[PDB]
Parts: sequence; C-alpha cells; structure tokens
Amino acid sequence: SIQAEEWYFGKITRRESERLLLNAENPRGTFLVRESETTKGAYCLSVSDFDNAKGLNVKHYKIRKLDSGGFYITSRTQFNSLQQLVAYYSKHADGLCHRLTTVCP
Repeated sequence: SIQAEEWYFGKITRRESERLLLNAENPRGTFLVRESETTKGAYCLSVSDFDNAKGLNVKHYKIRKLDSGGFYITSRTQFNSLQQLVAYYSKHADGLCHRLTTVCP
C-alpha cells in the first residue's frame, strides 16, 4: 500500500508541503508524495531544489493513476506502482528539478 510508505504524507496541502520542504537543512531532492488538492484520484510529488539564483525552493509534479493500472508524471514513462515511480526518479532526474534524494523530515 501507498499508505504504508514513509514518503507518503497523504492529505496535506501544497502550502504545508512547502513549509516542510523549505527547511534550510534540506538538500536538493528532498521530497514527499501527497494527494493533489483538487484532482480527485491524483497525487503530487513535492520536491525541494536549490540554486544561487532562487535559493531553496519547491516544485510540485502531478502524478496520474490510470484505472488501467499505471502511475506516471509523463504518460511516456509509466510504473506499475507509486513505489516503482519513486525508485525510478531517485535514479533519474529526467524532467524533474532534481533526482529524489531523501524523504522530507
């Protein structure tokens, strides 16, 4: 289950995810998965980033789940579970601001 996952924060708002991710101790790629605020059945992958320009900041990526079974951010790259999606993005930055690194405290 998705609920079993420590990086799954469930029903928390976008603002709350930012409050948690904007901690100065967080390195790039600190992340969490939560429900989308407004898209029924969809999730959001919230990720911390850092650059000298913007400093510490947060990006949010919508994760879709098909009834047909797949989880994905881009339809071209789907996974059989949210867990597999997270494992993939921990190795590939692809189009994300950074590869996933550590679960948000």
